[PDB]
Amino acid sequence: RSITLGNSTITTQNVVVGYGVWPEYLDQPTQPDVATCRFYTLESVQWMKNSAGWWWKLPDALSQMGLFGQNMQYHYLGRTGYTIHVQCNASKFHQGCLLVVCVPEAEMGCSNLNNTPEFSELSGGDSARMFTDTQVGESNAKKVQTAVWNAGMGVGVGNLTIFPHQWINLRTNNSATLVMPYINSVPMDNMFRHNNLTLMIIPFVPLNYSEGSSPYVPITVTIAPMCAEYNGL
Amino acid sequence: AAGYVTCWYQTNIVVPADVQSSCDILCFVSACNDFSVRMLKDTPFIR
Amino acid sequence: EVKLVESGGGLVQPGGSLSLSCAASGFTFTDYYMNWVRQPSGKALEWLGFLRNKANGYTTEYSASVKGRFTISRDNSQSILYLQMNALRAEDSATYYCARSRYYGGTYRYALDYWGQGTSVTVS
Amino acid sequence: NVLTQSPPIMSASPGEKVTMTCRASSSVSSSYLHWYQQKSGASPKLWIYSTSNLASGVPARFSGSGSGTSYSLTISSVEAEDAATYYCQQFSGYPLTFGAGTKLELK
Amino acid sequence: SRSESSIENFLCRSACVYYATYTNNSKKGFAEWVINTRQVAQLRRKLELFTYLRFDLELTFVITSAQQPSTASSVDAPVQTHQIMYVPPGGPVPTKVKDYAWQTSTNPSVFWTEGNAPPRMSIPFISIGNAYSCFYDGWTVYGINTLNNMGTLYMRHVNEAGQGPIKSTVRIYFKPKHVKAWVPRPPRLCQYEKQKNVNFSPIGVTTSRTDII
Repeated sequence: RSITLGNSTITTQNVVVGYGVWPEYLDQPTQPDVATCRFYTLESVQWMKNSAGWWWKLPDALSQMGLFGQNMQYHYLGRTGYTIHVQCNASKFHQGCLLVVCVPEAEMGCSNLNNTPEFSELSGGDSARMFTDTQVGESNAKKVQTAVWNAGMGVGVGNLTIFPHQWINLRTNNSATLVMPYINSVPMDNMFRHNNLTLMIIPFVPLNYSEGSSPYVPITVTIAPMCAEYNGL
Repeated sequence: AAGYVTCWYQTNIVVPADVQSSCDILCFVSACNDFSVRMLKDTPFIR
Repeated sequence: EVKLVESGGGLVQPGGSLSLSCAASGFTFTDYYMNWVRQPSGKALEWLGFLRNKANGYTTEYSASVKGRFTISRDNSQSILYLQMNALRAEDSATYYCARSRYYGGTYRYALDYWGQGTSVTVS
Repeated sequence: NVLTQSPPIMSASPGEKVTMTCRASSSVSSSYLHWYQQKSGASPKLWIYSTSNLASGVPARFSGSGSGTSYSLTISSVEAEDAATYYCQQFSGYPLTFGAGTKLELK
Repeated sequence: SRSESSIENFLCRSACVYYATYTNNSKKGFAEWVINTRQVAQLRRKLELFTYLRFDLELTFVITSAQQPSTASSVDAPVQTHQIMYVPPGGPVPTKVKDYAWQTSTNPSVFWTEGNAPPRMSIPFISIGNAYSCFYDGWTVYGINTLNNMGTLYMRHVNEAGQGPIKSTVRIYFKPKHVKAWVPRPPRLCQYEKQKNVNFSPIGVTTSRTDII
C-alpha cells in the first residue's frame, strides 16, 4: 500500500509477472535510474455502453512524457521493462468485465488488402486508439482494420488469453497489475522504429446500469519503466 | 515566488443511483515539528 | 418518438457546391449511427455513407463512387447532421433522405429504421 | 454484389396468397438481409429485419424466409393497404446495395 | 504417450515448398527462389504459433527431366548435369544464364549428374540476431524485418544443347533441425491473403448452430 517511486506516489492494496521472469539488467551502456523510474499516468478513457476496446503501443505512448521522451531522441538504442497498473472505479450498481492483456509484437493488418497502415493510425501519441464493433471499409487508402472480434491481427479474440493477462470483473475485482520483461531477439533495439509491446483492453460483457447512475466508468492506466539502460558516450 | 499546491481532476465522480453527486473537501494545516522562529515583533491584525 | 427533418435542398449549377442539413429530435443523438440514402426519380435506392456514434470515435465510411466528393459530419453543440457536397455532376439530381440505425440485440445489424421526410436537390 | 428481385411487376387480388423473391449473386449471410416498403410518394419504412423477424407496428400477415443466396417474402392474405413497392437490402462487403424493387398492384 | 507433441517432433518435417521449370536453350531458363517460410499455407500456420524461432536447415531437390519435341534426325544426348547455386544474404545475383555471378568463389553450389541420389545440402543458422522473427511490429515500409534474410537459390543446366531441347522441373524440399521456439501465439483464424504481410478480411468466429440449447 502507498508505494512511491521517484517523486510520484500511487495507492494500491495480486500481481501477475510476465513469462515467469523479473525485469533485470544485462560499446558500453549507461544506466539512468533516478529520472526515469516514476509513474507516468496516462490520462483516462471513458467506458460507455456500446464501447469496443482500446489499445496503446508501449514505447510510443511515453514518447512525449517528460525525461523519458528526451532519452528516446538523444540515445539511439535502449531496452526497458514495464510495470502496468490498470484500475477502473465503479460503484456496486454497475456490471461488466474487462480483459487486460499485453501482446508482444502485435503486427496489425491494413483495411486495404494491398497496402500497410500509416504511422498516425497505428499509435496515437499518448492517446488511446479505439476498436470498432463494425467493419472498416475497403475503399479507404490506409487505415487499421479494427473489427474487434478478430482483434485487428486476424486471430480469434477468445484465444487472446495465452499472452500474460488479467481479468477485471466489476463484481469482485477492481484493479489489475502486470509486470513485463524485455522480449526481443537482438539484445538492444531502437525505440522509434519498433514497438515491442501492445497493451489491449477489451470489454467482453458490456457495461450496464439502471436509470439514474452515472453513465460512464473511467479507466486509469499507469506505466512505470523498470531497469532501463541506453547506449552511448 | 514560493510554490503552489494546485489540485486537478483525474476522473469524474462516479456515483450510483439515488445518491447525491456534489461532494465537498476539507483541508488542514499544521507545523511539521522542526521549525524555528526568531525576532519577535507585534502583529498587524489590529487597529 | 423519433422525429427527423432535413432541409437545404434546391437548385444548383453543375460544378458547384451545396450543403444539406438534417435535424434530429426525440432521442439521444450521440448513440445511433446516422446514414444518408439518396434516390433518383422513381428508381432504385443508393447508399452514400454513415457516421458512427460517440462510443466508436465519430468516424465515417463513405461509398465508393462519392469518396472524396461528399463529406459527412455532425455538430458538437446541438443535435444536427451535415452533408457537404462538392463538384456536382448531372447524375446527382435525386431525393436525399436521412436515416437512423439501431442495435437490435447487442449486435449491429445493418438495418435503417427511422427515415426522414426527404429533401430534393436538382442540378441543371 | 448485386440483388435481383423477381418479378418487377406483380398483381394480386384481395384474399389470395402471394410471394416475391430476392436473389443475390454471391452468398449473403442470413442476419444481414432486410426488407423495406415504400408507398407512393412517401418515405420508406423498415418491414422485416434479419430475414425472418417482424418490425414494430407491422401486421402479422407478412413472413420472410429463405437462406443461402435466395430469399423470399410471402404475404398470407392480401389486403387493401399493402399495395406498394418492396426492396431488399444486403451486406456482404461495402457498400450496402439495395434491390431493384417489386411493385404490388391490387386487382 | 506425451512425446509426439514435443517441438522437435512437431516442426521437423519435410514439405514441398517450391516447384519450378527451366529449359536449357531458351536463354532465360533458370530457376529462382528467395528462401522464406511464408510460401505454402500449411507450413506457415504451423510456424506462426510461435514468435521467435531458431533452426538449421536441410534442403533436398528432386530434379527430373523431360524431352521437348525436337525437329528430327536421331536425337541422342548424354546424361545431364545441373548446378544449384546458393547465394548468401548480400551477395552477387545472376540475371542471365551465362553470367559472371555463376563462376564466383564465395557462393557454395552443388553439381549433380542424373541417375544418382538427390542432392542434399544443409544451411546453418545465418542471422545477426539471436533468433529468427516470425512477426515484426515496426518499420524497416511497415513490417519487413530485414534481419532474418536467409538467401536465394538458383538452378541451371551446364550442358549446351546440340540436337534437342530438354526442360526440367525441380521440387525443393524443406526440413528444419534443432528447433527452439519461444513465446507461443494463438493460431490464425482468417485466411491467408498475401505473402508479404498479415492482411486479412474479417470473418465470423465460429460456424453457427440453430439455437443455444
